[PDB]
Amino acid sequence: VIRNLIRDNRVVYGGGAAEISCALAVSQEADKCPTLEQYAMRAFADALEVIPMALSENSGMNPIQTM
Amino acid sequence: VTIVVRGSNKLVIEEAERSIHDALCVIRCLVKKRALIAGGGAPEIELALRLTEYSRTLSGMESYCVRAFADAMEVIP
Repeated sequence: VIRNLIRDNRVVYGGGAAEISCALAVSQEADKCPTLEQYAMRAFADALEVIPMALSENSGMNPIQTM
Repeated sequence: VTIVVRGSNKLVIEEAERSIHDALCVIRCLVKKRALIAGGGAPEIELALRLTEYSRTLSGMESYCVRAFADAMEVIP
């Protein structure tokens, strides 16, 4: 942690905030992919949400409603 | 009103009345809803495309339930 903090001061907010923000960008940019990879780009967004969806499940909360 | 029809064979007159029904049916659709739309499954794609954008604004379980409604329309085209 401290090694990466010193090597790069830039950091992002954990708790699944980054995975949810990345999923929204990938979902919007997937529309700009005129080829069969469009279905794969959408799948990358839903797959990114499993990390935050897993933290909600392990905490004893509804994963999808919290997602 | 009433329509008189003539034709050589039974099939020649049969398809004439079958076609008049579809003509009357499609015309009936325009009377109730004076509008037209494209075919080829294009309504299902615009429906599936904008519903996915509509689900992003929704909250709760309706997001995945509406996204699944959008993906289901893609079976037609």
